[PDB]
Amino acid sequence: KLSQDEIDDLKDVFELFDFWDGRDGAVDAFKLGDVCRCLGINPRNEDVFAVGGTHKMGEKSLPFEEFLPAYEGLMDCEQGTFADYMEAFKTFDREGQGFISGAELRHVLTALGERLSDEDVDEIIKLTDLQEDLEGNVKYEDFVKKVMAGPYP
Amino acid sequence: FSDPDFQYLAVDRKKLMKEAFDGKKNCWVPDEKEGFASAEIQSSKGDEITVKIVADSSTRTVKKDDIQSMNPPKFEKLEDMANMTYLNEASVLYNLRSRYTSGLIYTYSGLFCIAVNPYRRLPIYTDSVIAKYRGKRKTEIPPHLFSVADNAYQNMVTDRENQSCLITGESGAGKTENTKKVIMYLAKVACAVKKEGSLEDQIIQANPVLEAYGNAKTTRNNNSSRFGKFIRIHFGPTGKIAGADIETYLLEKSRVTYQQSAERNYHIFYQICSNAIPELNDVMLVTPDSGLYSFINQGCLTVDNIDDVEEFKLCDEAFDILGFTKEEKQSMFKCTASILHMGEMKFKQRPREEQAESDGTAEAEKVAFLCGINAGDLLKALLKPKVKVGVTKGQNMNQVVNSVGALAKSLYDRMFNWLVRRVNKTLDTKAKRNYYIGVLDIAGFEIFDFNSFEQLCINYTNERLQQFFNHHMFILEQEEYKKEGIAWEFIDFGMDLQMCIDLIEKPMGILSILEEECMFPKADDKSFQDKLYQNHMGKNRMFTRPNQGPAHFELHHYAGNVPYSITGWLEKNKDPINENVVALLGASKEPLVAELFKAFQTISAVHRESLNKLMKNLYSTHPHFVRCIIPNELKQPGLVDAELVLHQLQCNGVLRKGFPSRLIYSEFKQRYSILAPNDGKTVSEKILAGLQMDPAEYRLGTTKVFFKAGVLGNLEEMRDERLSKIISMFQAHIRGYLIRKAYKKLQDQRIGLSVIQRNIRKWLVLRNWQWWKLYSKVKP
Amino acid sequence: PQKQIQEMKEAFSMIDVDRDGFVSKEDIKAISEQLGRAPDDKELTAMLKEAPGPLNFTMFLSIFSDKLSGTDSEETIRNAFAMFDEQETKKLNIEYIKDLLENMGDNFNKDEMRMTFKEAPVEGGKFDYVKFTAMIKGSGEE
Ligand SMILES: Nc1ncnc2c1ncn2[C@@H]1O[C@H](COP(=O)(O)OP(=O)(O)OP(O)(O)=S)[C@@H](O)[C@H]1O
Ligand SMILES: *[C@H](C[C@H](O)Nc1ccc(N2C(=O)C[C@@H](*)C2=O)cc1)C(=O)O
Ligand SMILES: [Ca+2]
Ligand SMILES: [Mg+2]
Ligand SMILES: [Mg+2]
Repeated sequence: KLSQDEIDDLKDVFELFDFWDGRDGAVDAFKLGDVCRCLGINPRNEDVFAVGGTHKMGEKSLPFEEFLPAYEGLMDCEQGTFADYMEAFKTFDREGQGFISGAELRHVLTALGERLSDEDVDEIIKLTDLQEDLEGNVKYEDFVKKVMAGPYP
Repeated sequence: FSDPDFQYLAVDRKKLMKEAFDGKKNCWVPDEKEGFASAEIQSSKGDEITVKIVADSSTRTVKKDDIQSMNPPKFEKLEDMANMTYLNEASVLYNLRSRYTSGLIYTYSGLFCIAVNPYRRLPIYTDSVIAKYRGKRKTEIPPHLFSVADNAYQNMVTDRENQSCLITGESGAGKTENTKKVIMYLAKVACAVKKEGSLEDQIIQANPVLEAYGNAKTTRNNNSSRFGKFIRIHFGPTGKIAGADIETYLLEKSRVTYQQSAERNYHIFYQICSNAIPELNDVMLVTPDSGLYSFINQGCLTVDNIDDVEEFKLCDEAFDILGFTKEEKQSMFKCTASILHMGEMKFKQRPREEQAESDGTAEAEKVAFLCGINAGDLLKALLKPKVKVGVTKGQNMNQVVNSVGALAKSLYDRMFNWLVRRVNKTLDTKAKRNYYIGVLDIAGFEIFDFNSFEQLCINYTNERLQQFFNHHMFILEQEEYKKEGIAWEFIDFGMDLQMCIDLIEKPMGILSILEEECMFPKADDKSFQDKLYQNHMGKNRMFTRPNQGPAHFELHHYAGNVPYSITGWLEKNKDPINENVVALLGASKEPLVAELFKAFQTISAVHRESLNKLMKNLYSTHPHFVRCIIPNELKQPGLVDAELVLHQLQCNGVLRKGFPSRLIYSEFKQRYSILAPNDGKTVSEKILAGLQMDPAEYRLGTTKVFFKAGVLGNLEEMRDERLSKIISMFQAHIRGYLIRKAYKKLQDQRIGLSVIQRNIRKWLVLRNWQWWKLYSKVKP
Repeated sequence: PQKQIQEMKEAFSMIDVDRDGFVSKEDIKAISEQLGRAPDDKELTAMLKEAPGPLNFTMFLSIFSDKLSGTDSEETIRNAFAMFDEQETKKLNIEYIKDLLENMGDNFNKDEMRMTFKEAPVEGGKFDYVKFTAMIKGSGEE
């Protein structure tokens, strides 16, 4: 299960989300997944729905005695090892050196899987600072490392 | 070696020298024009590999999948293609194609002997060649039919067994031509040593005969074989040819009087009236036009490269040496020309009522002389048939005009029958036989728009050879089942094919019906369409089309489903000749006639056996398959019809059927590691094991690994899906990364807003405090 | 709080008409009438109880130090805004801070929303929270 100290990581963050959408003791369902991320987790989209959650802010307000039991689930679900990601990306590398063309990155991050947002990808880059060589390719291996690491190394 | 005059039957010189290849950039991509095309991948965007056409340097796009993988300039114009690192649906073309444009015309490619029609008599058949392939095995001498026999010779003599030599392909693919050359080859090698043949020229010469009687120019080609053949050559203890014997099959009898268009009735007719033998016209009462006889002047009357003249002169000489006599030879042509006039006996819709009437007599009378019997008894009993029930009858306009179209037909067939009969006699030398070699040439499956009984035959007869090859092909695995030692004794395949063969011929099958539904003049086609569906309807597995016509039931065959139409089948199953004529002719003067009509209820009853024979004879002969392919419909040499060849390939050996699939342990790495991402065989070894792989769906070997049914496919899905879920966790991880980044401010602002929001919420309360207003009121 | 006191007394002189030492209940109705909208009876009465005893000046500076307790520095206030202005414009798009109050933290209630922006130094969709804080309580003029 979870630890009191662990829940202290949930209690501190919860009262922080319910605050932005008005202190009423209830957090916006859609905002729920974006919360669960504030605890060293990276649950999948579909999954975050498998435990309530919504999209447009104005469907359901979750309280606490209910918010927690939800975390109880999105905690025994799959996280991507360095391998998995590596093996995947590889399934796009033909040459061998291990380089992925530009467009492709912004492509796979959107096209396949679950496109998320032009902005996002443009942010994930402008952020973890990934620069394309002088031809038009970036070594994904070195990229996926930065993501896994976290914004605060 | 060197380079004698091997310029065509050898992949000559060093074009193999100068110039530029990558297992990626280069590859094959679809192309509506020349089949597939060479390209250079110029960018990869996921499920849509963008490449560029190296030819016109264009830049199109093609889905990863559809792409094909190109072989290196190493295996360029390879011989036994089986060696290519890549032997896919596209790699095969680049090779064979480059070869046809070189007049190569031979590649064993694996276990076969592929050979594309050249359409230009090659010089690669001279004795120098024949001899150059004497005793030589097959892996040193350039690839060519020849050796295919020299091997089928020692793989005989030395093996004390028998060798068959089938020749597949489509129509006009060039089989009933190479079967000839295989005969000629066995001649020019193992020899035994005014009047007759040299017992070579006895066999080799026995061609223009059955050809100028069985081969006719049909839209497709110009010398199409309208009859099956299975020549067998026997060998004496001295490993020398000691015996021959031909074996023909279904003949196109309906061709005798009809040529839809651009077709010519059986060759002979067109040459008999060429005046090749002036001193013979007045022996057939024939005057040469063959544009004058309704029976052969329907379709085109002169194919472009066939000089009937020499074709006849030669056909003449053929008989002599073949072992004929003035009589026999002549008698023959006589009964031959007969048919010609036989179709010139005009008739009159007589009674202004509806009855029996002679139109002229001058013609018909002529027919009575050739054949023998008197025009009287003939034209008479021809119009007033006499065939009781242990009485006299009456024929109408049709019952007569449609009557000759039975006699003459039934004749040619009987003639052909005696013809081959005669031949197989002049070359059956009751010598000492020990083992016979043998070639079989018969166009395979065919699916015309309107399928009739004749089609059922040709297809059926062809679907029985399938179970042969398909069987003699299973063995070839149960041999690489051992090399990789796995023994898949957990396969009951091959019977599904016995769903048509069995049904089509069993004692209760269609042939069994149409063969019994005649033991009574109650040949009502409606009582037939029923009885059939009264025994084989909805029980088994066989029952819209464009430009397609009428049909009564199909048959899930192999190369497809043939919608058969039993319309007017019965009468077609035999000879509807007015017995009045038969017995009549059966007493004629000419020996040929009488013997042809001297004295097993027919033609299911001739084929249900002739085939059983052939088959139960081949399954005792180590096969040697050869596939023929037609380059172009234009029949002009040098060209290659992309989509064409490709097709002809997916029917033979491009492998397969519903056997397992094998995949090298090395390659298994890349499209399957990801299913358990947590060297060689060792790598995969665990994956499946841990994947709890239903342990009955595989057998690990030494060359590679084997799977049962379309499972690799079953796996492929576990990939396409799983692989994507990975991308998900990642993108989801990316989301779980961003939030963190903002959480600092998402919590930092928390206090920021709480500042204003509370500062003002405490400012208003002040601006609403009696005292303050009072103070501000007083701000002097 | 020093110079303010000096200005406080000034606010003590005007109120104390009769200079009866103190602000007689009547000294209020005084300047106010001679100056504004004289408060209702009770309004006045219950306006004195707000102070423990008879108001001289010390009691005047008293009841005035309470309603000024939690007065976060003008800086912390102006620096609290810029905490949203992630562009250093010393400004916020009105519809923003607007929604940033009425629906954030504590539902700025409708009423409190209006009474605020009523004088809001807004202009061109902008919103100078700088001059607004400077006005919310502080420098400017008296
Ligand atoms: N190797 C060859 N060299 C030269 N011309 C050939 C060659 N093979 C075929 N041809 C030509 O193509 C023609 C037709 O070939 P055939 O051998 O008669 O066809 P086929 O394969 O027997 O046809 P089907 O299946 O019975 S319709 C020959 O008559 C030649 O004119
Ligand atoms: C060739 C016709 C052709 O190319 N098409 C087909 C060939 C093979 C098959 N198979 C098998 O080989 C086994 C089962 C099956 O469907 C179907 C179509 C011809 O003229 O012989
Ligand atoms: Ca809330
Ligand atoms: Mg032929
Ligand atoms: Mg006073």
